[PDB]
Amino acid sequence: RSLANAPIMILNGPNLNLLGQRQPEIYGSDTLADVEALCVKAAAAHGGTVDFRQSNHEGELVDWIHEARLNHCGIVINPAAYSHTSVAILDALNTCDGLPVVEVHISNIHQREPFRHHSYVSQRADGVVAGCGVQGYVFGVERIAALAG
Amino acid sequence: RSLANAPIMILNGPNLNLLGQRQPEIYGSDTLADVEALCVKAAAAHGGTVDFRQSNHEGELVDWIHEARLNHCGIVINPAAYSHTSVAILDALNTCDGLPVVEVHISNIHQREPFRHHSYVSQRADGVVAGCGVQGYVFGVERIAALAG
Amino acid sequence: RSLANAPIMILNGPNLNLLGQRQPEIYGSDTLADVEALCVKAAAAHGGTVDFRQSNHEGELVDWIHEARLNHCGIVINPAAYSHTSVAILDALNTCDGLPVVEVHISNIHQREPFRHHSYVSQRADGVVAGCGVQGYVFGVERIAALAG
Amino acid sequence: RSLANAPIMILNGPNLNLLGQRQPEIYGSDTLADVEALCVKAAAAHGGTVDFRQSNHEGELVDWIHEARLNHCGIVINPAAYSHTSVAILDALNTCDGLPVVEVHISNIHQREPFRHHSYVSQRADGVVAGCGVQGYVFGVERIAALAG
Amino acid sequence: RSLANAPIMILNGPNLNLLGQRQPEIYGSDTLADVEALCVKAAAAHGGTVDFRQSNHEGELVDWIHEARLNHCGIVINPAAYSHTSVAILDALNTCDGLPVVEVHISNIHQREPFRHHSYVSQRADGVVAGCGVQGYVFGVERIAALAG
Amino acid sequence: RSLANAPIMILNGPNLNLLGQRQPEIYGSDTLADVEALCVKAAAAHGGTVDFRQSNHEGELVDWIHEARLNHCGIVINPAAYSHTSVAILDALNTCDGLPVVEVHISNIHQREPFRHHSYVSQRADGVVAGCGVQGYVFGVERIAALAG
Amino acid sequence: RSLANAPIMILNGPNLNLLGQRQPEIYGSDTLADVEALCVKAAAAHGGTVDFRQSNHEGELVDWIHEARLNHCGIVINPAAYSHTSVAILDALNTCDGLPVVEVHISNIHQREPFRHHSYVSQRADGVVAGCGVQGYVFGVERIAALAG
Amino acid sequence: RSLANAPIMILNGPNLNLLGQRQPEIYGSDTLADVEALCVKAAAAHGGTVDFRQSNHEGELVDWIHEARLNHCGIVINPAAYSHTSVAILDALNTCDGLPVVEVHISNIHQREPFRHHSYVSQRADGVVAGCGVQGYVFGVERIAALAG
Amino acid sequence: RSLANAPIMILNGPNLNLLGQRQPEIYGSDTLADVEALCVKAAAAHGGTVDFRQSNHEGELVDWIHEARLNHCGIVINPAAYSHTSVAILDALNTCDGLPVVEVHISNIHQREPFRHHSYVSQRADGVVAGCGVQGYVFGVERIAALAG
Amino acid sequence: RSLANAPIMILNGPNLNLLGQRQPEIYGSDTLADVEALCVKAAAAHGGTVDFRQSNHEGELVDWIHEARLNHCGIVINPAAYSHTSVAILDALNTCDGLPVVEVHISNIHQREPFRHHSYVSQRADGVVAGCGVQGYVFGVERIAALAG
Amino acid sequence: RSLANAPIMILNGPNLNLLGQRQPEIYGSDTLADVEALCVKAAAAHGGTVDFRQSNHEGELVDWIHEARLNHCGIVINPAAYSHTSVAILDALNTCDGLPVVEVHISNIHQREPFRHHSYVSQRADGVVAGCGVQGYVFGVERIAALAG
Amino acid sequence: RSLANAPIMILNGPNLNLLGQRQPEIYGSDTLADVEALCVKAAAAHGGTVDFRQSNHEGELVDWIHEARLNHCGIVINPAAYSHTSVAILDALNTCDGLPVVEVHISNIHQREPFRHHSYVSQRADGVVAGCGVQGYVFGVERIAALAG
Repeated sequence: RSLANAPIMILNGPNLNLLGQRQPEIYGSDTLADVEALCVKAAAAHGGTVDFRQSNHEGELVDWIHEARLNHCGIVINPAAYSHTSVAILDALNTCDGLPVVEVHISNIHQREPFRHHSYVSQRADGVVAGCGVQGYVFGVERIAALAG
Repeated sequence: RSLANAPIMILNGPNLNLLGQRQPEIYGSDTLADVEALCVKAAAAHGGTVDFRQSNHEGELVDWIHEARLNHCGIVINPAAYSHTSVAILDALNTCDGLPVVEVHISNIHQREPFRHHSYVSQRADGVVAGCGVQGYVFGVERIAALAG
Repeated sequence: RSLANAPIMILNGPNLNLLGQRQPEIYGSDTLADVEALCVKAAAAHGGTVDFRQSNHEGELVDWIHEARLNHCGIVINPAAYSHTSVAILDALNTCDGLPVVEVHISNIHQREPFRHHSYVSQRADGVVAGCGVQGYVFGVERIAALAG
Repeated sequence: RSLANAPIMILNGPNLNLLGQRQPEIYGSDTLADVEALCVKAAAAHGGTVDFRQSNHEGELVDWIHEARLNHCGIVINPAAYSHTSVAILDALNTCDGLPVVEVHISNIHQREPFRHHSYVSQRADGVVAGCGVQGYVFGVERIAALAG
Repeated sequence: RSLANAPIMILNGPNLNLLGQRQPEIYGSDTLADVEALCVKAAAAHGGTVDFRQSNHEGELVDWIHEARLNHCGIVINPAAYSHTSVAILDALNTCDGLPVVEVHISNIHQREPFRHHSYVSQRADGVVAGCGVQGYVFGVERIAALAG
Repeated sequence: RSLANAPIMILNGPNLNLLGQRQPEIYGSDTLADVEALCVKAAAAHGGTVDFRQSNHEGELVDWIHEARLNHCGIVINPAAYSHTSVAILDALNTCDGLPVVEVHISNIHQREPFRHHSYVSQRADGVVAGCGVQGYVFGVERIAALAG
Repeated sequence: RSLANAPIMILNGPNLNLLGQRQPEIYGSDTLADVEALCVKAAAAHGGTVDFRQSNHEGELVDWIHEARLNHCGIVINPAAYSHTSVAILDALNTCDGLPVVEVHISNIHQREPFRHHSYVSQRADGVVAGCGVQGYVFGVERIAALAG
Repeated sequence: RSLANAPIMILNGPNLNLLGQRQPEIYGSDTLADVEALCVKAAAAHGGTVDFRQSNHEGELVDWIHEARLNHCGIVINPAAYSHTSVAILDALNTCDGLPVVEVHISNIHQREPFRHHSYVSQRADGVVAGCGVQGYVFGVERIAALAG
Repeated sequence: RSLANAPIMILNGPNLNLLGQRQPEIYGSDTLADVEALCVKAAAAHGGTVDFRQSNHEGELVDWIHEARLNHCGIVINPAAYSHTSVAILDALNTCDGLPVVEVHISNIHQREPFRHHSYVSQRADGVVAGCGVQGYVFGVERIAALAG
Repeated sequence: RSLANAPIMILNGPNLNLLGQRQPEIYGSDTLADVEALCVKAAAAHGGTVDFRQSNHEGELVDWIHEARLNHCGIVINPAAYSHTSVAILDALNTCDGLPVVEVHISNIHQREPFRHHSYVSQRADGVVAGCGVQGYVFGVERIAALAG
Repeated sequence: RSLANAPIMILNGPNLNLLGQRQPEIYGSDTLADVEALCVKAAAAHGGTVDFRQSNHEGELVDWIHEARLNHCGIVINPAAYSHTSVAILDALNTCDGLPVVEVHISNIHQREPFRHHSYVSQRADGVVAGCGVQGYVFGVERIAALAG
Repeated sequence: RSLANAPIMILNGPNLNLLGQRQPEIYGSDTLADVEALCVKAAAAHGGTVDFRQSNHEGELVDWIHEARLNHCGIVINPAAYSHTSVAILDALNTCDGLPVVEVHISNIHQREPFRHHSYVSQRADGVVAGCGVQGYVFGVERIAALAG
């Protein structure tokens, strides 16, 4: 499946629904909607499309990964807190044999608490982008573009 | 948001629906309905109300936290098993800037298995009560009362 | 409750819906439906029945465990990835006093990554069967048969 | 020994003599004297009395626990630093067969340095209250009132 | 080699010679002889035979594994204590290229002491059966019968 | 201070002089020359220039870090093996107060050996990009442009 | 200093004054007064005397060690909880160059909680006796007699 | 079986056949024949006898424990190296229900390499004596005497 | 408080009263009195005085720390064994807001046993001087004079 | 003992009987017989002899080490699996005062499973050769020749 | 050999060249030139001289240590980052038999990140001075002066 | 490349320049010039040559490793302290596809401090020789001869 043939799946994990609605001062101002638009743009430039979703539920993300698996040209995923706990998410991505996956984190997890330093997703992800702000999602889109074609 | 303005959210994690229905001998005789009533009563003494919920799903508890964040004056939470596994509930509670939070554990988790000794929730909670029985929910209510007022 | 009174609950964790639809070469060719057929046949030989289910959601697995506790004669469970992460599913199983429970892994988890070597379910499970293929579910049913009678 | 029969021992560890005399801004303003009053008041509501003490010496706290054993209806203890270091006081409490014991920490030790995360006293404490401020000693007295009657 | 061509080697580690004879007198408990009789019948159901042995000596077990490598159709092994200490027994099993191996533990080693949670045999064994009682041996014979044919 | 004022330092650690001259089959085909060219172009798009350097010496990398501190508008660094051992390069970066740093790894270090899972530089870098191939350098550059402007 | 010259110092750490006054059923019936009398008799058999003491205070124990060092022919110590926490007692014992020291525990600490498995006193003690009951204190005396002569 | 009924088995582990034959200067001068004579003497005094044995084989020590289990009044054991590696001898000792057992080490193993600090035998042994020299075996005989009567 | 206003408190932990009285060969010849003289002279060179004390009691060292906090210009402390165990002395020193504190060890603790490598005092002390012999006390006083003025 | 006075003992641990008989492709083709011949030739060149043995039994290797201590000029040992498990072999080599000992491993243990990275034998062995194939035994004999000469 | 014969070598590891040029507010104002001046002064007072150097290169530091070994009377060293990572610098100091060495840290490393708590140099250094500011360099020169004379 | 075609590179890490110049009594008398001779000598017997180099600088060893990769027929390397610390020397060796590498340590590193137990270079080296003295470099030259031809 190519970029032209199918969309890029963009998945966002728990609490990301509240992006840019917390402390517009300490946290950014961009919202999940601003982020999605960043993706549409980025994908468009390469003649591609995206399919942008967010969920707080472990199992629902598993379901979307299976859908991606059969119907999408790659996955850009920010597992958010499930990055550090979900073997389930990791196993679902392991079934996507041959599919480009890029993992993205808005903040530099490596500067945070020690329990965030490890990500189950990072053993399957082809690339991992961390602490590049919302710009990481564009980087994620571009990397899929390159890999997918 | 005050105790008179809005209710206190009392969230209950997995398996607590079966409270008191196991071995009325080794475990208590009190039910989730008994706990709810202990909470309604303790809050009425301070002129407030509660909104009492239980779920076995992590993401649903996350959703309820986001709810509380905009609509309630505090959170009493017994995360049960998710206490030890849920970075997602911790992140959820972290979006509740300025909102009092008290963690309650019926049993004394420090006397149980080592995996029970750590809670992700305790690093955000203002207070943690453990091993005081269902009475610890009344404590949790009293504390929310003092912080909110 | 006997094998003649109530069915055996067989529960399957995340990702098992894709069983046998991956790399029919590296991975087997039996589907979840094949497995369910195998369990019905083994139960029938003992004059019993099975109730066969699968879910990607941790909370839904817990609910099904609560049900079994009141309506089934035993549990055969492949927690998949949740074996390694879910304290919740263990505490659910822990309410099943006196009920037989056998944990089954299709692959030998002890030959894979160190994080799969530990299962929370194995401390409640009466028996644990790993790396015996889909045949391990038949062994599960026979064990339940023997414990239930 | 009942609440109407004998006093509640309230024991306070090292450095607590300086409670509220440090930085009235970052630390509270309540003193060990204000806490005793809170304690006396809570216990009078249930028709009981308190015996309130404080010492910097491990051995002296061990001496006071042996006394409680013969003269008191229960123990509310804030071991302070000795929580993390004193097997001696754990062992002293262990000789108090069937005596209600509640452990209190004014601050939420779970948010402090890792060495403060474990307490030897918690494995004997019937309950543990941390992070509830000086109000925690109130909860302590209440819990003892419920256990002792 | 087929079951028709050669027996299944059933190896029993140290202390198993005392199976079922610990005091006082629990009626109807199985002895090592009982297990041998169960094994003979299980293999006969599939047209096969068994060569059932037991040893207290690490080195003899190794010798018997070398024997099986050339004369037997598969191995069922209850290494007992040696499961946790014998790299030598694993290294012997590793010389048995292609040969089927199933490790059997009568008790659920995962509910006992932490040192018994790891088995060296388990990294070679094709399948591991724990805490299915003496019935686990019959599961071990059935698995060999399926891998052999 | 800015992209138009001063160049971007791009620093390459040890063994990167051999980029693309190894097994043009298992490893890429692009050379450091190519990468440098990728960087020049990305920079030019934003009207900036790069100052691309490589070295096998820990101290030389420190020296170079101090130079960027006074004469460059940001740093992109791939410290290669020194990511996991070099506290001195971390401390050098730490002197570069307010200067944007981005760490690039060609390969996904989280999929490799455990000793490569930690990087000292990661606790100073604003962002970290791993496993996106040479393309990550370009990301590094694009991010420096954004932080710089 | 010989056995005929000076007494054997017998020292007893915290909580041991309560020996035999707990659960005459689960714990022994023997009191510290019974122990002292066994020590006197043993030491007499060898023409020696004893100086038997108990304290709940770390520092007083260090004081008596310093006394023994100059006035006694040996030390039998049961340090109780201080075995596991007291570097100070170990340092005190360290200044007693050439002096025979025997450590005694009534119960088999190796069968208890993991934190009682380690003893600071044991790297200095010539002999360690554990789980031999109060008779162990007689073993202690006899070893001193043999070491002093 | 009493002391007047049956002998005390005294088992000796590997390499002890060379006791006192090494560096009569840095190691003692007593031999295994001298230790045997001490034990016969100590036992006779209480009207008992001993069966004194040494082997370098793990398996033979397990055989002998099985023999003691039925024919002897208790076990004094110095497992030497096998103290630190043998689950099999621990498990043998575990079958000897109600049989008194004392562990003896000549040297104080707690002053040697960390790997000698843990003994598998210590979790079953009623008493452990260490670094009391050959006299420890006399201590062991005396402990059995008191335990058998 | 200035050096001209109040004395420097010089506190010495357990076993230091025996300084120089041990092996005048392996250990020095300087006594605690000699050390006190050295401290008077160092303070005097800066116009100041010292208040020199030693105790084998944890809780007394705390009392004296509380005393210094209100009556002295600084602390020089050789905690001895309590450096490795005393969270209480650490907490006492933490109440000394803005008071200069220096920690002194006569021997280089980093060359001794691993339990001696960590000091609780060092996380509060402004400086730590180790292995500089009794001269280290002089350095201590000189540092307090510099920080005090 | 020189090389002219006594043979060099070459000892081979468990499973080495099967040397060269497994997968002549993945494993070598050399057998234990080929190795002995390499060893006889190397010893002759230096005017000595060898005494070449192989056993699967820990305690026999122990017996043979005792023998060598009296009868041989040195020991060249390939402990195979017992390298990682036998404190008993180590204790045997330790009684061999003044005797040269070289440890040999055909494969480079440092590149296999982590439990293979440690050898109890390496802490007594004068030298350790690994990963140099059967040629490593030649080095072994050469090193003994240089030490015994 | 002596302070009069030869200079004191003073070495400074990486990034120390920037000393006092960072944030004159959070960090001191003294430069490496100011430190060299304090050292000269302090040595002159004892009729000695100093040879003050700084390097970012591990290997150059080793070369200077070799030099001092034959041409200097002692070493005062602030290894900076290399303290925590340089086995090579430790090994070079270890060649300097009988030569006095004092390690000095400007900040109290014990209060920073856990990877800074350990120094390879402290196992060789006779004394270690930390968190005494640039004054720690003066203490070092004094210690050297006392040790050299 | 062959032994006839190209030299064997023999690389020596830090501090080995002082080999035989320390304590001729505790350390050998052999110098790096003597080791070099033993290398030339061993290579000549097989018709080959050597290129013998020593450096204190990590990055210089890495440069030399690149050099060997294109011009030499193998590497024998004694990385000295960098064995334990240098991931960059490891990575250099990994670029040398198909080239025989042997690590040599003069001393038996397994008998010294724990930090010396692990070598990064051992995971790439074909063979590792330790504690065989300077003779080890001879074994290393021969192994290179055997693998190169």
